[PDB]
Amino acid sequence: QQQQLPAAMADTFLEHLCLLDIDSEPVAARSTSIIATIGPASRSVERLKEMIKAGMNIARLNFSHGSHEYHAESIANVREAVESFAGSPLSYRPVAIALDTKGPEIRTGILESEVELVKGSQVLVTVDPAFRTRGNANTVWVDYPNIVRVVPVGGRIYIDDGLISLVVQKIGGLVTQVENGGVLGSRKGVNLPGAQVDLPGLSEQDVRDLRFGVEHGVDIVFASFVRKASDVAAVRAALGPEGHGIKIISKIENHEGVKRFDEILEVSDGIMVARGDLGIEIPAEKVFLAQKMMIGRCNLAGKPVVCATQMLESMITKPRPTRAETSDVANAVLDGADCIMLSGETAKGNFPVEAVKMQHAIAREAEAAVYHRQLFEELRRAAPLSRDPTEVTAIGAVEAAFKCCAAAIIVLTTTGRSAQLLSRYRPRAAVIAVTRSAQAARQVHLCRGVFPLLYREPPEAIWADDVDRRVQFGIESGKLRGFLRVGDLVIVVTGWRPGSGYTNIMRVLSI
Amino acid sequence: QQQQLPAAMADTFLEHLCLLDIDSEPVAARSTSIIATIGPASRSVERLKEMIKAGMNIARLNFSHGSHEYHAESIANVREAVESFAGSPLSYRPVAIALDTKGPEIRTGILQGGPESEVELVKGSQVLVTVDPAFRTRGNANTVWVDYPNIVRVVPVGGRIYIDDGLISLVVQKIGPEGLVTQVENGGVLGSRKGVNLPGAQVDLPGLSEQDVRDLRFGVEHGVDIVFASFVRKASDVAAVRAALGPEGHGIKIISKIENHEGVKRFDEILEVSDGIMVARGDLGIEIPAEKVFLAQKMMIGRCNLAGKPVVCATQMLESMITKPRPTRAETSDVANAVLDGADCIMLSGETAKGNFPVEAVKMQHAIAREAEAAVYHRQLFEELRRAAPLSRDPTEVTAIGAVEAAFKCCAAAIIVLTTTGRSAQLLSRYRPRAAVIAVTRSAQAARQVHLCRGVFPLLYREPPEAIWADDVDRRVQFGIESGKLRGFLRVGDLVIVVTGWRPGSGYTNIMRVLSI
Amino acid sequence: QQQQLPAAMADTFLEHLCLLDIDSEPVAARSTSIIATIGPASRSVERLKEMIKAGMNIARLNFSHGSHEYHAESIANVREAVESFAGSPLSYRPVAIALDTKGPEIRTGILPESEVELVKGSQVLVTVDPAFRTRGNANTVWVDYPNIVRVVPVGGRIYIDDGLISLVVQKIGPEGLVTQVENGGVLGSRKGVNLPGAQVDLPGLSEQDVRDLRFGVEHGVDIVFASFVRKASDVAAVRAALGPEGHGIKIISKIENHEGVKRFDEILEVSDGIMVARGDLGIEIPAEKVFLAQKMMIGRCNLAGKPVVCATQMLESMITKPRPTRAETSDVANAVLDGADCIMLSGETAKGNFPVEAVKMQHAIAREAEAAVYHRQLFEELRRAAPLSRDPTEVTAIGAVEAAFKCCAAAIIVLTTTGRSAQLLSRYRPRAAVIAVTRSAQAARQVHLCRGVFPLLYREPPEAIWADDVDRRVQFGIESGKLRGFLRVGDLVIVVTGWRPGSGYTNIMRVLSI
Ligand SMILES: O=C(c1ccc(NS(=O)(=O)c2cccc3cccnc23)cc1)N1CCN(CC2CC2)CC1
Ligand SMILES: O=P(O)(O)OC[C@H]1O[C@](O)(COP(=O)(O)O)[C@@H](O)[C@@H]1O
Ligand SMILES: O=P(O)(O)OC[C@H]1O[C@](O)(COP(=O)(O)O)[C@@H](O)[C@@H]1O
Ligand SMILES: O=P(O)(O)OC[C@H]1O[C@](O)(COP(=O)(O)O)[C@@H](O)[C@@H]1O
Ligand SMILES: [Mg+2]
Ligand SMILES: [Mg+2]
Ligand SMILES: [Mg+2]
Repeated sequence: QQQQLPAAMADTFLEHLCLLDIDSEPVAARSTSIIATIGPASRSVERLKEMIKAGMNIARLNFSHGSHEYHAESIANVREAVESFAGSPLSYRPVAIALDTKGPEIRTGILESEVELVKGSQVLVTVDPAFRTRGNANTVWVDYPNIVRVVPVGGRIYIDDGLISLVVQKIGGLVTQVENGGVLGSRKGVNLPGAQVDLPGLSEQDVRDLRFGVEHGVDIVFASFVRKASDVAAVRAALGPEGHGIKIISKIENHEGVKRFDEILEVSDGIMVARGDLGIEIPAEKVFLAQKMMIGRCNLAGKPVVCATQMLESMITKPRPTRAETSDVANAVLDGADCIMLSGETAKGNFPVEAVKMQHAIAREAEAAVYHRQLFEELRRAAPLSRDPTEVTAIGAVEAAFKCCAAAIIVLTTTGRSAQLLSRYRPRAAVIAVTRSAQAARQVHLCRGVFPLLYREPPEAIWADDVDRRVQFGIESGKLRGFLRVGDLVIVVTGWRPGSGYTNIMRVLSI
Repeated sequence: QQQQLPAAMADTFLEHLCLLDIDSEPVAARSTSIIATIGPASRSVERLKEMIKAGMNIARLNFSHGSHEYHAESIANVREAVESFAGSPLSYRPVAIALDTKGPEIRTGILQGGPESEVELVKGSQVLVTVDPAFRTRGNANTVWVDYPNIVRVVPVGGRIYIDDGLISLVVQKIGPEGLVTQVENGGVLGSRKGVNLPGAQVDLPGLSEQDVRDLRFGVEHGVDIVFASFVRKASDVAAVRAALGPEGHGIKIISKIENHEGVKRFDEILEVSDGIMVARGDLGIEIPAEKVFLAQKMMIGRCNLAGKPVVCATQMLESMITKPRPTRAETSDVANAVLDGADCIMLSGETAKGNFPVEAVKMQHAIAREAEAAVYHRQLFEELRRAAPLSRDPTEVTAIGAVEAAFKCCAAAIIVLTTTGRSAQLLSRYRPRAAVIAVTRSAQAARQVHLCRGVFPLLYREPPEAIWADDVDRRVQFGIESGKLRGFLRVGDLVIVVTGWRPGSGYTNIMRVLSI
Repeated sequence: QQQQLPAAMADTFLEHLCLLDIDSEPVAARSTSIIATIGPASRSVERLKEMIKAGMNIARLNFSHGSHEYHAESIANVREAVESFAGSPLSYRPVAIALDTKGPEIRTGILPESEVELVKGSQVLVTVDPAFRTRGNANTVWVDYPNIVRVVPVGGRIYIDDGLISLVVQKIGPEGLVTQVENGGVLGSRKGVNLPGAQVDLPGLSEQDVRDLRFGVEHGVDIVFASFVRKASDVAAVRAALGPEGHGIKIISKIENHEGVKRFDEILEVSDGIMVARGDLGIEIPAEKVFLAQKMMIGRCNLAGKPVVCATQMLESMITKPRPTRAETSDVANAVLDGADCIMLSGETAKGNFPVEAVKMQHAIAREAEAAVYHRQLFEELRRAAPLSRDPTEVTAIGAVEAAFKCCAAAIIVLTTTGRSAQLLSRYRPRAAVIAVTRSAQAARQVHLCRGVFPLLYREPPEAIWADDVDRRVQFGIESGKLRGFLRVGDLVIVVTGWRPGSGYTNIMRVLSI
């Protein structure tokens, strides 16, 4: 038997693990979405076509660098590559565009010149506007005046990707001692571990970039350095009434964010575990604790969570990943991540397509290895009772799919919500979501197991005929894509009237 | 909060028990069907109307006694009482009729003194069990004749022989050509033609008696809904019952009564070929040690729960109420624990057939069952039935498990299902939803027969089909809604799950819908 | 094959039930203690010897009726029967004596054995006029509780004589409550009255109760079943009446009415244990609800690690018949499965025609039911519900129960002075018998309240070296278990002892082969 089915009906998690079989081949479609970061290695139209075919679902624009015109041509190239497949609607794969904000930052001043900060020496952190350019071996200027007031005596300041460490010995600027020394250049990043950083939820650059995103029709914003619900409120307000339909994924990057996670998740559409900056702000050996916690809570809430950063790092230069990297991707999927991410592996590396292919393969294997027995039971016990017919129908459809080992659940959705409520219970069966909304077809990639199909045909005269035509579009797209076959059982989820919010019908159909 | 919902949301079985509340009042309709035995105390049309109103769901005809004409008048009176309520279709309660077979028997002989004569079997004395036809009418204090010759090859030295409902006990001292020389372990007064039980013995009786063949044909001829097959030891016994019912009685449900050691040990084989099971604790407690009966009961109900087939707990549940208006604490406990064990139906025998408080007995079983149904620990029960039920490609069963899951998700007041044969309602009942399973059907026999499944409330729809089939489906769903509203089980604002099919005819159930009332 | 072990290794409760086997024979000794009510049918020394051999562990004296001299005679006869077996120390069975208090009551008036019939469907006047005190008849009942006329509305029910007679109030007036007989019957003089759903205010201890508790202390009873406990103050009154000399007496609070059920937690907190007194309870609350109350209280008692008693009408038909009904066997078995530490017989042993047979039947059923316990889920839930502890006795106890489960130990042998180490073992419900060796005669009797504790009274003076005396007591437990059939050569046993003499220092678990 395939799909790790021999291990699926185990009575314990230990027995489940013991029964996993490297000869049990994955048969279902890949459910964990792949976010690929755009850069020189992944900007050309032909390369992006290759990456779409490889399995890329979300194109990420890192607004930490690059002009507005650079990102506009990035969007143009991505959209050209995506729409080259629009001529075959039954095979067209929607691809989302995500804007990753530069975010609030603390930077040192200008001293290609560099100076050495020696361990055991005294170094003054100053915010005097006069020191913008006068950096020294014992003097560091920062563009964050209120730094003087948020890092106590005994507090630490991290400079240049955590390579340099300073400990405040005396306050009043902040007189520090070099704990970990090194060579410092100009305008390097500063992190304040354990501190309440008092920067606004959005920088001015962030405001301009978000207006750019709205004007260019991006689907998702990965909001950097989110520490509280008010940061998400600021992002949402800057997006304005024009960007209300855009999904906001809050990036948790520092201690405050992790500790205030509940209030952040409550006001966000989803979460990104930004392990890079997190491993600068908190001890590296603790990052996994953060990851599994956040993923766990996101799974409970039914909201997407993205595991990010250095998943396949070695593939920046070599054609095959390390054993730790394959393990990390598989374990992110097993933790419960809806999406996995590649950064330098696709933006600048020498094997972007190969890295996408690797994440696809690992994710498929790991999704097949999920212990649906206990996972479903715990999601059932923790999700609160609900009188909303969409959620009632969703849990009934997932239960039915598990009962008959359905090849898929085909759901009609306008906004994506019905597919997301199906996915929150983590069915083994693919959730094929037929929609006329192009933006929803792109945004549902954030939810594990949702396979978007964009319907283009004009509405039929009789709504019931239109519903059935969309259902058959789901069937024929699944058949052509090889995931659906004659004789299979499927679960079909629809609603009793037109418009979003009225899903209330579950059907069992044979092909 | 009501319906024992605080105990329903418990994380462990112990906490569930700790959270039960005598002030939490039950809200769902009573789901465990009540079988009442018809007799002198419960034969008049008016009495039967009272018993229907009190909650009787199945009228049981005990063919151990009574002529064909007696049982025909019993059937006519039950049907008159049932149909007196037909004038209000939204409140009409179907009532099933079950034929309980006499079954194969072993009987003693007629005593020498004559029909109205008695002889004393003295504890500690020698008694010859003989099958010589010359002693047929030669019964005395030291010799008992039986109409079952092979007794001499099924009771070895050390075996027990029970006479008159277990009142007399014998242990075989030696075996020989004259018969079994035994000594009286339990003595007593013996009459003529008394019943014999052979505990632990492999009995060779046919599985269906000749009078049984005839009585089953009376059943088919009078349209009985269910047969309680007595003394089933074999798949072959129930197969013989099935053959005797013939092609004309193919729609009649066969409930096999397990009454001795063989049946309990052979249980799976009987269950495989039967529509359901009766735990016949009366004869069982003579055939096996009384202190073991509960084991058999919990085993059998369990397996029936596993198989999705009805199981009936039977006999002496409210025994003291044959003479008293209130039951003993053990009796109420027994009814409640029969519900908790997982029984679909409970039974009354002497309590309704001959007792002085038949209607009150029905009312007490109703009250207790309602409390106990509220006390079910649905979390673990549903999870275990899910884990034990095999995967299925039958759309009716897939729809059933999805509908029950949904009903649990929204605390649905009911699951409304359209069914022709009852099968869709039974597949819902097998997963034991807290929500009532309201089954709308045009089949009067199916409306009667679905009472065997816990939680199925049958409604007989009578209006001819609408011109458009979908309009007819919607009209039957609305009929279910209005019946539930009038009967107090549904109110405005409730959620219900609606289970339908994609085309007319039995076997095409595949649709579940979430609707607000 | 046996002790229902095939069902013991089940993965679900449903599968556990499916795996039960009537051919799987119980092998362990009977762990649920049996309380027998003493009466005319069970007062002679010879009869009591029969009942001890049948399995009686606790003798209950019902002080609702009978003089002090009568109960003294009961005590003397029970003790004579018990000590007649002391000549074989390896087989001697301790037996506890429990005093069941009369409790506060509401009673009808005096009509000696004159009787009147209250006919169903007739009119009956319930009066509290002191002029009608002695004028009871077929249409008039006087009651010694004046406020009855103010707490029973129209439609309210009044039960008379252990619930045998039922009246429903039709009209209320200055003369009293005009009622209709709902359930009729024969009424004697001064019969008990119950007011279901009424808020009745009665003293927590009567004067007769104080004297009866003094009698109990003076005669060395081990347990008091305190009747009609509704709040912690009632058990405090019982404890105070027992006085400084009766500090060692165990208080089992009888829950018999609505208030007791609602205030259960506070009562259990101050009590040694609980009796689900289903007789009065089933009159005080609706009959169809008693099982809820029962399963709740037993559950909480199991949660608390305190003994709980299931009582009344368990084998009622055996008052007149030599065999019980199927419901009665079911009731005993399900009381054991619910988690009761003790089961009880009342009229079945006090006045019925088959007292020894009732004891034997409860013994057989209890053995069968104990084998059918689903220890996997039961142990896991008790472990997760029991608090973490730094007390070495409780730590050792849970370790020893885990060990016994791991090797299917035939017994856990424990040395105990007060019974506490045995009780902490019992709280985790081992399949293995907890064999408790003690020098305390009173503790040997009292530990019968704890399921699975088999008390052995050690009589030999201490050995010179304390470790030798410990080893000798352990070997005494072993040899008693061998002679009584609970232990065989090749069995494994868990042995629980302490590092120094005196109660409270249990801290050692050892694995031994027989
Ligand atoms: O009180 C009960 C009891 C009995 C039946 C009952 N029924 S139930 O519907 O709630 C139910 C739930 C969980 C699994 C089940 C499996 C098959 C049937 N019914 C089940 C719920 C509770 N006990 C069962 C036997 N113990 C004994 C053993 C643990 C020590 C405890 C008592
Ligand atoms: O998941 P959403 O956004 O609530 O969309 C579900 C909706 O889709 C439908 O199935 C189809 O609606 P449309 O015809 O408007 O596309 C509705 O019946 C249902 O309410
Ligand atoms: O429970 P059963 O006997 O399979 O009946 C279920 C059937 O009832 C229906 O809902 C109604 O069918 P009818 O119109 O033929 O009565 C069918 O769609 C479905 O197949
Ligand atoms: O259960 P209890 O009352 O604490 O008794 C346990 C005690 O029994 C013993 O095993 C034996 O003590 P003694 O020698 O004083 O009887 C002690 O080591 C232990 O503290
Ligand atoms: Mg950052
Ligand atoms: Mg029979
Ligand atoms: Mg009492």
